[PDB]
Amino acid sequence: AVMQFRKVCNHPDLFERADVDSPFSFTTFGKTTSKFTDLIYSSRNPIKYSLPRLIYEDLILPNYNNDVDIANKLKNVKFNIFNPSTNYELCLFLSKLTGEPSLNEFFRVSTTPLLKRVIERTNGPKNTDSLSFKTITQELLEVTRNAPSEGVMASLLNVEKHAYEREYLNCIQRGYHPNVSAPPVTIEVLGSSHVTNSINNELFDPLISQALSDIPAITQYNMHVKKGIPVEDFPKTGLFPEPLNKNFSSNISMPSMDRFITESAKLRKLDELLVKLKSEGHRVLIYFQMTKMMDLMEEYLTYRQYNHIRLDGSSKLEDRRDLVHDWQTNPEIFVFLLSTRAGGLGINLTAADTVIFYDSDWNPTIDSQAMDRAHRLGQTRQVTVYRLLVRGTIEERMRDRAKQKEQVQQVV
Amino acid sequence: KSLSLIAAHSHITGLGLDENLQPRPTSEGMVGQLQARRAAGVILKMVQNGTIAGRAVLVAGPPSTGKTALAMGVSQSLGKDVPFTAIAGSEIFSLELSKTEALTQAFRKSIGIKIKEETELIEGEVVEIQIDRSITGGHKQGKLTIKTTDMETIYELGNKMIDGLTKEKVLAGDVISIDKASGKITKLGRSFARSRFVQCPEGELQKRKTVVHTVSLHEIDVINSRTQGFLALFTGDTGEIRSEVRDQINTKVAEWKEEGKAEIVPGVLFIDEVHMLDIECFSFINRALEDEFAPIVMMATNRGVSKTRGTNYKSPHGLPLDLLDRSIIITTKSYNEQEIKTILSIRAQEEEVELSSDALDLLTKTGVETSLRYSSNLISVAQQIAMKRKNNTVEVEDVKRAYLLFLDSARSVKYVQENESQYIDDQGNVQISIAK
Amino acid sequence: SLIAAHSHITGLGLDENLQPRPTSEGMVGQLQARRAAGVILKMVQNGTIAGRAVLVAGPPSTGKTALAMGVSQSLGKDVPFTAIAGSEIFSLELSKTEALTQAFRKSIGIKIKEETELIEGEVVEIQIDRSITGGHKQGKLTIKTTDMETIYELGNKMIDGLTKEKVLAGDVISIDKASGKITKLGRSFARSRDYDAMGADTRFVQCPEGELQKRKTVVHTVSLHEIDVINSRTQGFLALFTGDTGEIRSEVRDQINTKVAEWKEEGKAEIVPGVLFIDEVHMLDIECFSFINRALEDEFAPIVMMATNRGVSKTRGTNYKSPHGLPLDLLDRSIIITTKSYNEQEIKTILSIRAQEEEVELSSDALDLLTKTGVETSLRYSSNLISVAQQIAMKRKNNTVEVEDVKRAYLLFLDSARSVKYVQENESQYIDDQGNVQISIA
Amino acid sequence: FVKPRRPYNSEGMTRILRRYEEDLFCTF
Amino acid sequence: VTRTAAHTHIKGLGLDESGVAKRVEGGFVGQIEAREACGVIVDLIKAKKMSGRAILLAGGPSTGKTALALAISQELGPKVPFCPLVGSELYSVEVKKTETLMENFRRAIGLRIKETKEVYEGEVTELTPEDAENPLGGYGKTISHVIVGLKSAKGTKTLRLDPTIYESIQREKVSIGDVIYIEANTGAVKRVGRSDAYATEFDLETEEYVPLPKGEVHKKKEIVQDVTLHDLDVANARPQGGQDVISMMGQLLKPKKTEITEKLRQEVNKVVAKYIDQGVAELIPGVLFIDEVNMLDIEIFTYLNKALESNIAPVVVLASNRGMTTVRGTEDVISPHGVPPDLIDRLLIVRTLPYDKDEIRTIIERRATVERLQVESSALDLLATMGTETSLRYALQLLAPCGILAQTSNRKEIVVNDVNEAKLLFLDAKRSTKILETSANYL
Amino acid sequence: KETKEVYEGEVTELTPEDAENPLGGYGKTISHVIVGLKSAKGTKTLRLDPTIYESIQREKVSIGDVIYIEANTGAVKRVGRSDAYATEFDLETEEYVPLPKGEVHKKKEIVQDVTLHDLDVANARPQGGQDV
Ligand SMILES: Nc1ncnc2c1ncn2[C@@H]1O[C@H](COP(=O)(O)OP(=O)(O)O)[C@@H](O)[C@H]1O
Ligand SMILES: Nc1ncnc2c1ncn2[C@@H]1O[C@H](COP(=O)(O)OP(=O)(O)O)[C@@H](O)[C@H]1O
Ligand SMILES: Nc1ncnc2c1ncn2[C@@H]1O[C@H](COP(=O)(O)OP(=O)(O)O)[C@@H](O)[C@H]1O
Repeated sequence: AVMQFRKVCNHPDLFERADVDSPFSFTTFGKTTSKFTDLIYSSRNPIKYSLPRLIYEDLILPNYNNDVDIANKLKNVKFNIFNPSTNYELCLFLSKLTGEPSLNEFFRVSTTPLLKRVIERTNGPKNTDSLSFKTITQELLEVTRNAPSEGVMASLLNVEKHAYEREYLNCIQRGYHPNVSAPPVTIEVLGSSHVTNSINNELFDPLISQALSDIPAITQYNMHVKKGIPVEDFPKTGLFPEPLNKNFSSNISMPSMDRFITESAKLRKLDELLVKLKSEGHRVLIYFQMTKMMDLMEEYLTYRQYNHIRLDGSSKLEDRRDLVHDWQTNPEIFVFLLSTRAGGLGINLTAADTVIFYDSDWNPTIDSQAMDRAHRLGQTRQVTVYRLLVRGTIEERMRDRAKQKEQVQQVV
Repeated sequence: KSLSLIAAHSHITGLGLDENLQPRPTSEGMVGQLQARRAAGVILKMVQNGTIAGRAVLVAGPPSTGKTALAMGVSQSLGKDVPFTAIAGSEIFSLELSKTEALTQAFRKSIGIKIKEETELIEGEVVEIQIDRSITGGHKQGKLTIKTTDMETIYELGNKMIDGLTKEKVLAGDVISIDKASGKITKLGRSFARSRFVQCPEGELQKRKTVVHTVSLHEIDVINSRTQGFLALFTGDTGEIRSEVRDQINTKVAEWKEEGKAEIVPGVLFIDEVHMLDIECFSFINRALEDEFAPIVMMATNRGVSKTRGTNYKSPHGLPLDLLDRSIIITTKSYNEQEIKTILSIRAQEEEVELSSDALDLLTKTGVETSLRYSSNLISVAQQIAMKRKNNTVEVEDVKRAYLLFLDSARSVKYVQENESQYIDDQGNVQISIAK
Repeated sequence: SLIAAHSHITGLGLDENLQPRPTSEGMVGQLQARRAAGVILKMVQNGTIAGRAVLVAGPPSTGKTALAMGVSQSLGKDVPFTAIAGSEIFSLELSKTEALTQAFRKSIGIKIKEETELIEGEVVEIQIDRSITGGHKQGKLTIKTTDMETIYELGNKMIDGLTKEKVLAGDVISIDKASGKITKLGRSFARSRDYDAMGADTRFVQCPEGELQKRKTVVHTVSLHEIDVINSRTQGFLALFTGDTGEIRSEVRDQINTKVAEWKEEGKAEIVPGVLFIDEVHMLDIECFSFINRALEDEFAPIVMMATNRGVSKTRGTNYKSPHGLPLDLLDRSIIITTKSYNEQEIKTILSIRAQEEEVELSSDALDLLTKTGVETSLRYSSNLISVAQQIAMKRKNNTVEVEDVKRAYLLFLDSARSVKYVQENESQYIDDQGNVQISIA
Repeated sequence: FVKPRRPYNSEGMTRILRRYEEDLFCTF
Repeated sequence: VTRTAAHTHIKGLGLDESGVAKRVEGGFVGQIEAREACGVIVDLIKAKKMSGRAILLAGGPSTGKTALALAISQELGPKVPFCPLVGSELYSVEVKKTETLMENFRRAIGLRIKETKEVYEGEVTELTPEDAENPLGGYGKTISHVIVGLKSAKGTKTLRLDPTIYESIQREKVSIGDVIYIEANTGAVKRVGRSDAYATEFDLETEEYVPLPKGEVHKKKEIVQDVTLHDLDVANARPQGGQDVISMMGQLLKPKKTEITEKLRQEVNKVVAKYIDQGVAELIPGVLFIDEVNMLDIEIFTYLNKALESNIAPVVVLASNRGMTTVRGTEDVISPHGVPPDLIDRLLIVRTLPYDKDEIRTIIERRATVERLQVESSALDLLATMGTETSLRYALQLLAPCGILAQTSNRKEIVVNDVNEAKLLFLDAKRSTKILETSANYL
Repeated sequence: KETKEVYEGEVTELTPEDAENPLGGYGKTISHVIVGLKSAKGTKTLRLDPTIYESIQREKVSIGDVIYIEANTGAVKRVGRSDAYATEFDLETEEYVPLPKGEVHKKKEIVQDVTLHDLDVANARPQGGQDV
């Protein structure tokens, strides 16, 4: 019970570790119950809409006993009012109106899906003798494309860009992720293979999925040069909207190490003193009691990119000659991680004056020999011993028990 | 299956009737209302025969006297694979659907199409999986050793089945079900092996089983509508399905019925609190009950000679006389002290609340003197008083403590009328100052 | 930008002891109201408590919105002041409670501290590698000072900012790392063989000296509503300007409340409470008031100032009359400031301040006539007569508004009472409530 | 010690150079 | 130091283990019977066996109904989902009020899910696509597979990726030297940041430098999640999370409230019941609090009558301050508290009593303690008499101007003169009404 | 008011010049782009940026087309073939714009009158982008 209070005094995540903050995956996927590894997109919704084969084979699919194809042709081609074979006057009228140089374009536009028509559209030229001219703000918008800064008309139409750059919005952190993420509901028709191909073609349409992604660069080089395919013959790609930050690109949130630091008060005060100690151009030693505190401080110093090495009783006897020699010779070493009884006995630490005590309040005889590793001859400056812990906590009882032992061993 | 612990009508497991359509005094969680239960059994047999469509049934009576209980008994005694749409009066006032379109969708959700089809399934425990790959992976060899408790076999797999086995990773000892046509492979879990958990399948491997589907006419209406797909059954943005799709679905269902490919399963549309509809909805109900594919509509109301919505006059049950012409009315009656005591005993034994005789008598007295639902709600809130003093059985003083703690309608109305200055009136005048 | 109705007010005109001077900072008189507004201003600047409703009640043409504008001007920068009308809640794409929630959360600012790095130097070499379709862009930037030289790595946004306001390997640029902003400070090398394509008239600056990369700490304030709209969908920044944020779900709001509390705990950001000003608050339904009664009890609620000029009028959405058009639930949790009418002297110096704001030179007799006609009629009519009399005086080519210019402006332009008398004397010529008119004169 | 640089991979990608005296555009 | 706004002096109901309320505990003064009734309701919610149990808090203005509901929410804890609501919030312009009420009903029922995640994570070492034989065949993607080399701490792996997984790989801009996080449940890929094994100070993007992830590349981790039924309903209704075309286009369209069908809710209930049956999910019913319940019209009241009999409905708490007021949307029916008698019959009304002078005085004293203002006894007695004369809230909201007026005189305590000057500067409803009657121009 | 340095006219030549030391692994490492623009009462050859060649080949500028070059943005923009090249094909789509007047390089002082609502509309919807 005492050591649990000691290990909530130093860092709260010694019980459970903060993990990924991701949406709940409402998905029955392919999970393993245990030279390369094949991972395939196998995500399916747990909700299944079971449909009979009779509806799909008598109402959606065309067969000999229904008129799906006949009525589809009769509605879309034979009685279409944009057909040039039967409505050439309307096609000529609309061609004069819009300036489109093809009179079959109105038939092609009306018989294509809206997303597909968005994707396949290219900026073709229009004739001047037409009634579809350019209104003034379209002109301005199309004028201010690659116009540089310090131009009046470019900056007048870059209000959102100036608000994005002025408000420092590309380094902000994402604060909201959805609670549940789910795929679309899987429709199954048991005993039919046409429905699986149709569902796979609708869900994973190659033109639509290609437009929401991009070809790799080496693949683009291969088809452009080694296969001779021209650039305009490429599939249209890269139509996915660019997100705000790198944080807003995904709904998975990694454990932020700033949140790791700020939930422990001792680590927060240690960081806020270590910044000015590093600005002073110094060298510091920190002593610990548990190996998990050493590991968490190693993970903290990886964010701080401080030149640090760790000394512990779990390490072998050979390399204890080498970290001490490097500490005494090169000055770029900054942080020395020690245990109490690992480095406090006879270790030459004359290049140290600043020793820090993270939670070492165990025994006054063993604590008092710990800065004695650094409090020795050859020291060239003022020695300051730092001792930090949290108030109104078990350490209060541990510290005045140590002070009672200090008074007992000094009186006796 | 689809578990939820305690509800208001969870004790009702159907109408309590014998083989001769006569109601027992206490059966299936239903006591009292013998003529109403007999009439509801007659309506249940009208639904079960399935030869008569578009009949309006009105359940009218005093509030808290066996109206929604009768509909829940009808729905529980109906059995599954028969549709039972239970909508409210205010549920049809949509912002992207008209009232007639929402009423048509609620009408057509209650007519089912019964279709039986046969399918081929391969279900068993995987012994060993052996895929041989190449460097490019274009051509692959496969060996699937699968077994049931009665059989063992080994299969040569094509490239598509090898790809469908690497996707949704199957290991040794997994129990899987394979559809040969669609290629869907479902992992049922792992077999019983220590070195989630599902029993190994028995009997044949290549099985021929019959699945039974019941698809409502609204689902075929949504699917056959080319504007929106089948996802509108879940998103709910169907958006005013045109009448030509409805006529095509009706003609195709009449085609399938004559050839024996499908069956008609009529159900019940229960419009609870039907007085909230307007005169336009009432006239659409009037002309929607004379159609072939129309369910048997049950309407419940407690209004008595009230103002019809969308009109300026007063009509019986809140419904105009032409709608009442098309309806046969079931009348529910008030309860005596023994029926109220039996309802309270059933509701107490449903919520696992142990009652003493004196507490039951006190609850019966305050049920016949205030309301039945007040005494039903007092039981669960007095059991917490019983366990707050570490006692199992609810005594009389626990019911008295719950009575003084929680007010009924009459005591609250009296306390409001005695202290009318402390509350906001119709004119918005209140006094907050306790002085003067 | 232009000369508005309250453009002469810059602050409240209060000393260090919150006592109003008789004429200071463009606000004259109303000493009880101005002292009360100074108490409101100090309570907002203290920022300890939240969700206090303030009511500024009084007759028309008195200085209620003038007091609110003085409070907003004494608020200073970086404090969110939301000034809305009563009619802006009623929207076809937002509900009334959602519009009120957005108006509430526009008045709570989050002051976020950021750690950035500034890179300013002379560009040596630019290598930009792009795919054939121009989608994937990457490359290296070699930028130097008079002391240092570093080769950085570029991304897509960095290259996009590089090819805009294009730098030609010898232009001194400045790169804000956290904001991603490039400012071309000028051209230093002044290359002899320039391409004859662009207008090469760039400013000549020297190569900067010292550290190439300098750390900096910057501070910006983002309101809670902007964070809600940004986190609501994948294109929320464009919806911040088009207003196409239709009924943001409550899960976003509570998660952003938790995230803002976590930022306050981490010391990254601090909460700056502001003022929501609802002008003409009597033009709100009782649904809006019932939502406001619970929205004031939240922790993330601003200090709400409401202004209304109605007496015991009918509350909107109901059939009864209430004081100031507000129900007694809202009036219970509101703190009412009463504004009083003006005498001759206060009206005279208000007109003098409006004349010196409009750069109009009045004579003393013209100011006396304007004071008399602002006593007989309302104050706003005599204030509006000033610019008209100024234009009349400039029509006769003298830069001083005499008495006769004010007389001509009084004759040409009517007040309320004279127009009412002219209508009531000639009721046959105007269309009445029954739609009857006499167009014919014979 | 000293960390090495990240591996720069530009394979099959068009190259643009801007030097002090002259520019390049290495297309395909 | 902190921020207090009309509340947060209340930390709970202030009960003992026997359910008996003390006088001044938990920041609550008085209302012994109402607090004991709310404690019994809290025990009923903690029993987690009921559905549709609805109570009504009845009393005048400024008597502690919303305070009691917030105390219930504080006593239940943060694990129980609490959905505070206002009666005017149900009127939406995107969807009908029926759907908004059912959405708030489903928002109050939450569940704890122990979810396992299959995770591929590590540092990207290689990225080599394999081109197809015919890229312009019209059907089929440009590439066939992509080989991804992932290296973690103590282990390495190579993965041959599907093109659909490579779409989510490329969309987060993954390059060589990036620490990534592939979630096999949804196909979602999170780019953690640049690896710190290479150089750091040569970037121009303020990127995050992340060390090597410990353990194997392929992982299975159990994550405890807390979702509500409405979250699952809006996830299935607007499907985002897959790598298919509909999931990608779902994130880009404008989010709109739709009428969630009964079929989808029944399917979600079936899957949640299955999750409970395997034992990885635990159902946590919660509280839906609808303050100012008098502002619902008869349509929402009738649908509330229907929806209280559902088997999944939460515990509903209502509050009103009307005596005998006609229900909105109707013309003739006079009903108590603005609530029709059919809903009243299913309710359990809890009466909230007004306060005396001493209760008002100690409420003022405790709110001055929480607001960190010092008051003397004469000023406290003046504020108590002032609160009994006008209202409790006007004396409550005059504490902060009194503190401001004390701070402007360079004093810490609040005296009689500060209360007198705050009385003179700021007016209540009654004095402003008396100004309104005695005026010619409408004030 | 705005000041624009504008090059315009019929393209007489289009020679993307190579470098003295081309880099391996590529093709036609362009050192500069030489264009020849002819107009009324004058013609002038230009030495353009190498990056303008990708805009020329993206906008499909050929020999004999009339283009529109502004100074600081690059941004080639053809308006059509000249009227001197209108009688070599019997059937064709593109219109034949006349040969432009004035010098090839000119400074024109333009004056633009736009309301504030035009700026709000043009800033509310974004610039013409490449997203769905
Ligand atoms: N015959 C009965 N058996 C059991 N419970 C009943 C019976 N009649 C009414 N109840 C109870 O009375 C309550 C009110 O139901 P009911 O009167 O059917 O609906 P409504 O109140 O809408 O008219 C229900 O909770 C039900 O449990
Ligand atoms: N004390 C004052 N200081 C400055 N201007 C004032 C003052 N009082 C009134 N005004 C002027 O009179 C008008 C006051 O009307 P308004 O701002 O609508 O408030 P209210 O509606 O409360 O009368 C404003 O145009 C303002 O310029
Ligand atoms: N018994 C009590 N003890 C302490 N404070 C109370 C008590 N009752 C009410 N209050 C305070 O008085 C105010 C009353 O507001 P509120 O309860 O929201 O309105 P209503 O009483 O109409 O529900 C609250 O801010 C609350 O802090």
